[PDB]
Amino acid sequence: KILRGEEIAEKKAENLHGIIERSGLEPSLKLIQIGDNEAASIYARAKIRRGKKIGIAVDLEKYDDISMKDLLKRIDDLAKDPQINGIMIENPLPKGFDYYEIVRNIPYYKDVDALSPYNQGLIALNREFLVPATPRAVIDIMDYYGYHENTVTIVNRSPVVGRPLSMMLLNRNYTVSVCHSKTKDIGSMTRSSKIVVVAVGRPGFLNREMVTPGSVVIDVGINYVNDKVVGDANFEDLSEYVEAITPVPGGVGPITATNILENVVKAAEFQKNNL
Amino acid sequence: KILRGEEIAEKKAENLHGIIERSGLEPSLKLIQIGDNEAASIYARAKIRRGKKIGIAVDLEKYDDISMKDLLKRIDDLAKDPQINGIMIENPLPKGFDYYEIVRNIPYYKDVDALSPYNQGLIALNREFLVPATPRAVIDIMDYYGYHENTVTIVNRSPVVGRPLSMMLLNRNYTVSVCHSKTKDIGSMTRSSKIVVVAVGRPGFLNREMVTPGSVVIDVGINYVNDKVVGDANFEDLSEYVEAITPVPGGVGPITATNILENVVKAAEFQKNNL
Repeated sequence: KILRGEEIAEKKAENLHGIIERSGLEPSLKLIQIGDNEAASIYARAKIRRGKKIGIAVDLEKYDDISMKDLLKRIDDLAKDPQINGIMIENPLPKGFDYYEIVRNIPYYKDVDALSPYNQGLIALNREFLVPATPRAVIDIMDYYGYHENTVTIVNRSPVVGRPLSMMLLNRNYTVSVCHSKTKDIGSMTRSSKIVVVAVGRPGFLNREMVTPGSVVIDVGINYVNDKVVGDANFEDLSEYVEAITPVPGGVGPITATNILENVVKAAEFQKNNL
Repeated sequence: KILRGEEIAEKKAENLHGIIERSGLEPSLKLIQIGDNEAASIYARAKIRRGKKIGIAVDLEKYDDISMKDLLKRIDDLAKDPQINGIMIENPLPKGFDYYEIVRNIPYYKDVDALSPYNQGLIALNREFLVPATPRAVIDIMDYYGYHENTVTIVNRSPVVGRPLSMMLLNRNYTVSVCHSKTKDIGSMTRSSKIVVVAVGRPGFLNREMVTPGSVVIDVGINYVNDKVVGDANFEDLSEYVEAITPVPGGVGPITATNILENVVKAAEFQKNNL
């Protein structure tokens, strides 16, 4: 009933270690950060920290200011270095820089954030290669707690969560509904699904009206309100009422960094097998 | 009441002509058929003919027998020729031949069928460039007959229909449910949406029990029964009940070949400017 993530991250990180030591890989991950955004920084350092434990060399390159032309050149150079298995740009970026523009210059087999068109399309086609970390984290919760072949309603249609997630849930036989700010009756869809995945960035959005007693809630929202991080679900309204709910922090959060590192291992292992 | 695609294809065909004149393109499409399949030849010849009417040069190459590794060569050969704007391989292929893996070797900006990873990924990212013909035809009829921003239930999860179509509908603000053979209660989902799209390839699948009077049925199924062709829906049974319904043949069918041609036009415009 409390869907925690850290124990799932620990298991994933153990077998990643195992997979590295086993097949001799020495995966390398480059992280590019522009600006000094504080969420990005914690996320970067978490990937360095778990990387150092798993056996993954993770390096951050911070730039106070960098031009498009320079940044594209840097990425192109990392792209060509066979010593670099994964490349990732941290978010958010400053205005004028389109993430999706930059990211398609990273070979799909190095694209560990897995948001480029090629990885997204491989998911659509049901031939997952690299898959993005939050959607992955959603399914990890479901795999590890025992939810299969259910109706799922996703509240979110962005390319980072909602869309790749619906394609990953279809690959695994779930029945899927996506709704969003243009759905006129969200409550109706969320109450009729076994699972609700919520990501609207809106504290208290998912309350008792939006779910039934059978429901399982996976809260992918991250809101910073009066000095604390909080999800999109009303945890205290819901915990006495739903079947299961991921807390925030402590739900899908702890898994994300490890899922990026999981893509780095897959990237490095495809490069070894295929060049 | 009755949602016909012929008028839509002619209006689209004229636009294609307008767009071809106004930029002096000579769009050029290659088609490849392996085998003697009846529906594939019908489809190929439709694109040739509608092509002529329109200003697009479409040329078909048949092969009684081709070696996988010469095919890859001729495809790479059509790729490097800047005089070919569009490449399409006709379905079905022989046993053992993987369509998706041949198609990866067409550059995405020539991939008029639009089922390769890169093009699927662009749909997901709401950056539509070339889109597959059937899902475009669905969105053509919805548009032409005035069904905008609705709830839609898709019964189908294949990369050729349900998957791109779910992403294209979400790009246009529809609320979207995808269900399939592992869904427990299909009718419960089909009844709760204003629009129902079916492509399960089972005659009389969709009947009164699975829709309501408010419903709009778009029938993408193509089945053979008594030699004739029939959809997935019970046309006789639904049309004094449902609000509007596509006939089969005559619904989405008539627009398909022209949607491939629209892709070739778009392919040519893109190439003109990018190279």
